[PDB]
Amino acid sequence: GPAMRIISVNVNGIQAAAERGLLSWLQAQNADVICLQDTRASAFDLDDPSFQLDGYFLYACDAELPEQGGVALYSRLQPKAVISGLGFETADRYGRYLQADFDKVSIATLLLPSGQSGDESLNQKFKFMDDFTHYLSKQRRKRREYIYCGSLYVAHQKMDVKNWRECQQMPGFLAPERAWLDEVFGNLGYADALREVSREGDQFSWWPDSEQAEMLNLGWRFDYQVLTPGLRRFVRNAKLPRQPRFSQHAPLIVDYDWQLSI
Amino acid sequence: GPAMRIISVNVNGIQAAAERGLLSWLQAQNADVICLQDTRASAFDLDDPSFQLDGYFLYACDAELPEQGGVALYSRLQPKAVISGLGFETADRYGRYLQADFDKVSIATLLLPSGQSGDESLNQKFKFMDDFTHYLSKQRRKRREYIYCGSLYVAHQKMDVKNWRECQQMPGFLAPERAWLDEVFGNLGYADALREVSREGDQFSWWPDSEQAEMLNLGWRFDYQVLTPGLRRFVRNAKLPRQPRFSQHAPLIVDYDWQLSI
Amino acid sequence: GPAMRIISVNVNGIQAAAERGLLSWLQAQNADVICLQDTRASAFDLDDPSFQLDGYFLYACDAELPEQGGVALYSRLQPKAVISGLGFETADRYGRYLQADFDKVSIATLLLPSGQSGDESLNQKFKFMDDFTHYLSKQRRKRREYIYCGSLYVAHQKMDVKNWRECQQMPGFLAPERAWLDEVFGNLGYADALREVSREGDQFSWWPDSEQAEMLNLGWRFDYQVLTPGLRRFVRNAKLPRQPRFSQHAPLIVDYDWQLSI
Amino acid sequence: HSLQDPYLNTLRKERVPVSIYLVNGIKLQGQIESFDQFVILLKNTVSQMVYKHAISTVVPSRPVR
Amino acid sequence: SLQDPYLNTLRKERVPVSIYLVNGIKLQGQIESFDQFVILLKNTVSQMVYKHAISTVVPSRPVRLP
Amino acid sequence: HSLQDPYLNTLRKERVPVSIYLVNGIKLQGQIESFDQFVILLKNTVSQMVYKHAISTVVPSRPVRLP
Amino acid sequence: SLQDPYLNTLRKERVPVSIYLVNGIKLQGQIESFDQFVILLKNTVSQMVYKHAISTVVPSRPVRL
Amino acid sequence: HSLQDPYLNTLRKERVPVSIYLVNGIKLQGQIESFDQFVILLKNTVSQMVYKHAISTVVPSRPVRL
Amino acid sequence: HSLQDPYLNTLRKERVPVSIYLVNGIKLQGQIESFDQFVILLKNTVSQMVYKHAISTVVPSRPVRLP
Amino acid sequence: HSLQDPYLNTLRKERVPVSIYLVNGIKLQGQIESFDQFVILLKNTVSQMVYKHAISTVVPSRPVRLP
Amino acid sequence: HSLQDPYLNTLRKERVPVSIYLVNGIKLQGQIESFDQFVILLKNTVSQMVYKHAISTVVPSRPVRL
Amino acid sequence: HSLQDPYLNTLRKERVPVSIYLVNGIKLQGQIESFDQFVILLKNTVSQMVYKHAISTVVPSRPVR
Amino acid sequence: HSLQDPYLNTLRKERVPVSIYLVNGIKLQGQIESFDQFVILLKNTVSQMVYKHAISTVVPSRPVRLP
Amino acid sequence: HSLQDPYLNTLRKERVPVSIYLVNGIKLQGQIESFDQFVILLKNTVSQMVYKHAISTVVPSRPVRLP
Amino acid sequence: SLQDPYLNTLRKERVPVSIYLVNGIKLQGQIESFDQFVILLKNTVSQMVYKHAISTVVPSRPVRL
RNA sequence: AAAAAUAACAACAAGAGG
RNA sequence: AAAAAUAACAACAAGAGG
Repeated sequence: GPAMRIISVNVNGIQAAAERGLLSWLQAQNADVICLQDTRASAFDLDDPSFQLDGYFLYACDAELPEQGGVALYSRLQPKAVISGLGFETADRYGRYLQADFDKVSIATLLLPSGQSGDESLNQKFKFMDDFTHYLSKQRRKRREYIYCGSLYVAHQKMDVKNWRECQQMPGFLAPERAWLDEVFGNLGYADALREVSREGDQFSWWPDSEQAEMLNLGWRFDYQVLTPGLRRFVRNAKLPRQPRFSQHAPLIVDYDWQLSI
Repeated sequence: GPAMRIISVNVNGIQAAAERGLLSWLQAQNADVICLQDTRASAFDLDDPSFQLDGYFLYACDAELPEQGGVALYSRLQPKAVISGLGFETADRYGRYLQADFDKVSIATLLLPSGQSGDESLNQKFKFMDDFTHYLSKQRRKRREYIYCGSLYVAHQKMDVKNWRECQQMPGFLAPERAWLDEVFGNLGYADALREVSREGDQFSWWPDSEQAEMLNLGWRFDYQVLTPGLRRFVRNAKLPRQPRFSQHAPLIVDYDWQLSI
Repeated sequence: GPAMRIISVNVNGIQAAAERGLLSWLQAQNADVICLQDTRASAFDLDDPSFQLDGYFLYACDAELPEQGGVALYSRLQPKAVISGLGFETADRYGRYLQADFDKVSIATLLLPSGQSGDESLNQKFKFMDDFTHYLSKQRRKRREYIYCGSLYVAHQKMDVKNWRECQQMPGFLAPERAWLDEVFGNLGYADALREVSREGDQFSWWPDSEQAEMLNLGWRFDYQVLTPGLRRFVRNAKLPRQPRFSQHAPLIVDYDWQLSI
Repeated sequence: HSLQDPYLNTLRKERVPVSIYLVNGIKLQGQIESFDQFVILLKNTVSQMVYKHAISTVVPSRPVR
Repeated sequence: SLQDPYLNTLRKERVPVSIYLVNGIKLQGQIESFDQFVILLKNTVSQMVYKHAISTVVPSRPVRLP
Repeated sequence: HSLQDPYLNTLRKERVPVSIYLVNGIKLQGQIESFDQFVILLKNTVSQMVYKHAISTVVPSRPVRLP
Repeated sequence: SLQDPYLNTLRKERVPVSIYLVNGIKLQGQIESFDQFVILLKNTVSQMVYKHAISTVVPSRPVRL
Repeated sequence: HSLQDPYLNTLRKERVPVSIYLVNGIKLQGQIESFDQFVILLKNTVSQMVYKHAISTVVPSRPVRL
Repeated sequence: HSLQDPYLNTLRKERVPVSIYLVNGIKLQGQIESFDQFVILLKNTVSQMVYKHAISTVVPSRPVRLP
Repeated sequence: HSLQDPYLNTLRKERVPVSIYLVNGIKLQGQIESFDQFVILLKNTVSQMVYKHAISTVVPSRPVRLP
Repeated sequence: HSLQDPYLNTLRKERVPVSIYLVNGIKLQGQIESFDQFVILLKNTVSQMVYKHAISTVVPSRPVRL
Repeated sequence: HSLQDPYLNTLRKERVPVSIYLVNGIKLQGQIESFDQFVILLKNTVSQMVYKHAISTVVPSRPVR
Repeated sequence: HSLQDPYLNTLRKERVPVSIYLVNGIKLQGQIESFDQFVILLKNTVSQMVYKHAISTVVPSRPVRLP
Repeated sequence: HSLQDPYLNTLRKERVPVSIYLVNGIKLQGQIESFDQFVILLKNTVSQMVYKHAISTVVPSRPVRLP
Repeated sequence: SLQDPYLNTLRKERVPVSIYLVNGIKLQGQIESFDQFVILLKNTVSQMVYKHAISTVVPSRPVRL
């Protein structure tokens, strides 16, 4: 009956996930929209016909410095609209937002600058999140019920990390940034699909490149499905698998109990 | 034929307004129930015969600390009952609600905290606002009619402020404050007793104490008479006099087509 | 003072009620708006001068097949507008709605399929009830006041039937039907006219053709005047005169304190 | 131009009830009496003129032509 | 063209009209005079209602067209 | 043709206070200083050009008649 | 121009369109025939949509020009 | 033709920051840089093209003379 | 007529992902396929028609050449 | 009984405003003036009597201290 | 019984109208004729036998005192 | 128990149509055949035992005594 | 207790199926077999003990007599 | 008098899972753990007490009678 | 009896209780003390409850006699 | 069958009809 | 501050207050 499967994956490079077997998993998982963050490729690179998945439509927004950003979105039917970027220069120069637009719901892939190459990129992350909060101040009045597939690189509360005592100063668990995302996704009333099915942690989506971190397991839960509160009570299923993971991150598989249509 | 007048002037301390000639004006306005908010006086201060208007009964509700709230109610004929306090803590403790139960209608007198001092008052205001919405969810089942003559300290539309572009950030016109009155008047079905007869602009109920803002008439509108849906066809003449003001506020004189009875 | 009288007799054919004495009764009742449901006569059969009450304007909306619906409205004052149709298919085609728009109020007449002709009639009744709940949800944002003089064929409460335990399985007292009238009257805020001035028991609007079911007053209450909340205080009288009846149904005569205008 | 007047004259001759939606969402409803280059006029109970530059659509109540 | 004879017939008989604008607003008065472009009417002050903002013009008494 | 230019030019040369109501209900107070057959200019703090194809009515606060 | 050959191609092979009005109301159907001033739409009853209420014309199946 | 052409050329010469208001209430700050009979180019952080039939009023911030 | 069409041509040749705001405030992103004296077309997933007399503003997200 | 009399009489003497909840959930707010074995008078604006078999609870509006 | 009886007796021998609120919310307004330890007889169009285990409150129309 | 006894005895021995209004709002109308403490019997087509601790009021429908 | 004991005993000797009505209005159907001053035993598929403080009426299904 | 306490002791000994019904019409399952003259206790997960004045009925879940 | 030692052992060990009334409403607090007709309940204010309004007493933790 | 009228939402990919 | 009264929900683990 009802099935709306969207899956958010942070491949950290399409050329990097092309060697592991991303596409043979995406074809098999039977998802209605596949959102991709950090595609790290130009547009005519995805004009190469090896990249498209069978039976789906591909859309992608490019970065200018191509390895820094760029997002993409796979959808089974062609949407009513494909809009790209928000309209400001720290989201259009590096291409971190791409929104397919259907009827009664729209699916937007969202990406943030990392903050892991110095304090200047952390200040870039705070500036982008500031303009994103000013964007949601304009978006809190529409009726298009929004689903943001987003890599925020910030865990919300305490049980979405392990060993947070050392992790207070790493990028991802900053106390003003935690308190401010509590201020944003509080009063504005948005939600996530993960918390509707499990109010306990131990489910994660980011790891460093070291097996020293792997037999000890320090975790970071990043990838969100930001849900406007009309779809707060309509999360069908949500699962985070850390076994066939295609990069430093893990996929996020969310079923919603609607019928996506045009 | 039948007529009933209700006046809901805010006094900013009934002691500092009684020196300015409040009671001698209210004696000569021929009113059936006179609503007074922000009394700033105790239970024995309104027992003194300076405030006893003849031909009226005086009921009051004082705060624990008598400087923060305090709300009074004069009446032509004796009520069936007089109760106080909404039941939650930020309403009864500070003397902010007094309800006079008559035969089929009941006239209540409400005072919201202003939220213009600081965040300690603004958070207090928001908790009064949403707990008041929660109380008003419980009065949708009863068979009484209500007139909440409130000094709500929130202006509703762009007509109720002068130069609304400069007032979106000042407390009194915030977006979670306008959405509260868009929910009380829109979704709960309550009516604004001045909007039912006259939708002319420049009907302002409040001014800052500076002289330039009071002869250039850049004032806001804070005082409303919130009406149950059974009374939105009884308002004849809602009028906001501008000149004989006994505080920063203006009186709100609403004439109805009702017969008040015990 | 200002008065208004409104009659909502279901006739089961205006021809049969006319030969049984309907018009000679309705001329001698002195009402401002007469509402008739199940006219069972085309609009070419109504402007025949047998049906004109003197001094009343006649407006009628027939069914397409002239035996299954058809609804008439006599009116003393000529309305500002006379519209028909609710917008969905099971009213626009079978002629189950007419509306006369006046100055501040607008009086409309409404028929429902009984659901006692067959199971497909019960499916039709459920479709009509659901999209008519959709229409009342659409009308909540409007500014006029409505007097829906309906023959809903749904008994609301246990008071509205004799021997309610025997009637749970029969259509007219099913659980979705009573849930519908507990949604419209309880939750949507609309008032019932006969319940505002009399809450006595044995007042019924329909009797089956058994004489045994008529001498023991085995009735059902199906005729209603649904009112918007801005009119629930204007009702003075509401009676169902049991004996002088001109169909299976009884006439429903309601006296309002409203002064109907042009 | 060449399609407007046969359509309005077909609605006028058979007295077909039309539902004129305006450009603000107000569904006027009645019979067409006459029309010209700029104004149509319709009757429900009182005959009123309706400018054609405020008409969104014209919806008949039964299919014609 | 019934535009101009209809408006003249409202003007000579001096019928109280109600003019519904393109935003729901009505304006009641009497048609004093008119051009091909504007319409001057009087209820309290003389007022120049443009025709590109009129949706309907309804008369309060029923009129006859010549 | 012959019935808006006396009205606008009479509200010029007598310098009445006008209120121009737009086709979205907005009210603009001022006085009519100049006009072609396409725009109206009005003044209270800064001279603005209101286009005529978004003016719904022109209502003067004092009564006037055309010569 | 470019308007009229587009609408002629849209009305020949009978594309299910959604016409979006200037106030936002969408109206679906097939374009029967048009002229300089109106567009006559048809799915269940032929309605005379004025062009000066039409903001956009949206065909579902992408057509050649 | 005879009064909006000087009044818009005297705002594209002196580059007064104008505040051009749409017909649905939306305010637009910018500088007028070009205008024909139909459109007006409004320059700001991006330079856009506004049609005249969507404009209700054209206000400047500081007062200018024809 | 003398300044609109070179602006839309300069938007037409380079694939500038322009945005068109309508007179009710609806934002339509896309590219300009072709236009004529009354209508602009819109290139996105499904090719749209849009009349000029409902268009409020044409804004490019790219700073491009002036005519 | 034993805790009964001391409580009501102290609410009577110090003029504490009570909120008697009857067994329907009706809140009768007022002020205990006198009481026998069976009924309690309260005085809000008209002095009424209240049977104890129809009372569920008495809640004061400020604390009271019992020996 | 010390304060049960003189209140109803002052309501009784002065013939002042009273309002009896029952335990489900029904009000019954009329006069008190006589009463028992268990029973009040109310007076209106017909007399009533109010059992006083269903009575909740008693509100006189004009106030009395013992 | 000193003035309910002649009242119920008078309503019984004159055989009037009474109505017993119960605590939960139900009226039961019929005629009293016998009266006792803890129990009244209401006689109709069936004869039922109403308890006295579920009666709010007892009323005759026409004026008696 | 001058009549309820003969009424219930005559109602149990004749094995009458009866309807107990509770004071909140729950019609219990069954057949009364044994009864106290306080409780009444109701035989059905189970054997319930109903209390007399929660009974409004006891209604038989056929008319019964008194000795 | 004498038929309530043997029945209630009889469901006390064999530890039957009963359902108590309150006069507001709600149910409370559980094992009876102790009782006396004015309150019947009910051992679910927690050990609560239930007044008899507010027990509507007492029903077993399997047919056992009284000796 | 049973209620007297059970409420004594519910009092002295400061057991938080949830008390459910015959109307269906829930009260919460510690017991202060009790008497043949009343229970006094402590929380935000010293409150009186009548035994004839309590249906059930539900403790927070397991208590024993 | 319609707010004698919001000194003005840097803009609701659009309410089968606000 | 309370429906001049639902011929009656084989039963709302309970509406910090209808």
